[PDB]
Amino acid sequence: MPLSNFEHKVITECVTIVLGDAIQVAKCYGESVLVNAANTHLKHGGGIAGAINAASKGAVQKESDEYILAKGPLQVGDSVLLQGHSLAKNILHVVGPDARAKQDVSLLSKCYKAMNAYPLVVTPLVSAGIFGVKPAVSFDYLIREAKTRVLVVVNSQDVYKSLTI
Ligand SMILES: Nc1ncnc2c1ncn2[C@@H]1O[C@H](COP(=O)(O)OP(=O)(O)O)[C@@H](O)[C@H]1O
Repeated sequence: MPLSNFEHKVITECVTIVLGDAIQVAKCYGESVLVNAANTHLKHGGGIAGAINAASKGAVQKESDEYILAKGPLQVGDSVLLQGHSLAKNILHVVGPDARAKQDVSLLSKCYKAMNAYPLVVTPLVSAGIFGVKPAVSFDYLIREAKTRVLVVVNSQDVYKSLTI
């Protein structure tokens, strides 16, 4: 019962909202895929990406740099499955839209659809931090697309209360 370690609320038979650190939730499930909310160049400086990279001792950034050098940068809405680096079975790097740049928020549908390839996914709310989309809106796109087991982890009690009220 890994979720007994965290306040959580089951929303549907697919989606559960969890209050905590997504990295610590994923650590509890060896078969989970952890979602990174990334940018087009996989530069993991801050936000959840910085935290995931630090937890990997910088290995995530090294792997990402090699990928981007070989393939070129990603487009908004793209996703790439990369190594898990002992944090999870794999890390799925998704490029959410940046609302500050007035990018198309509906591209979150593409980000969240990519999660359905995996039986168990631990994800933050993509675009809801640096990229300026409201948590409740990011959640709307997630719940519309989710067809697999998804633990949506939010690290703010204010957003947790807002989504579970
Ligand atoms: N370890 C974490 N676990 C869960 N949520 C996190 C974590 N770190 C940051 N967040 C929150 O996840 C959401 C997306 O964060 P962020 O890294 O800024 O991505 P984006 O650039 O897509 O907006 C934000 O609401 C953020 O505050």
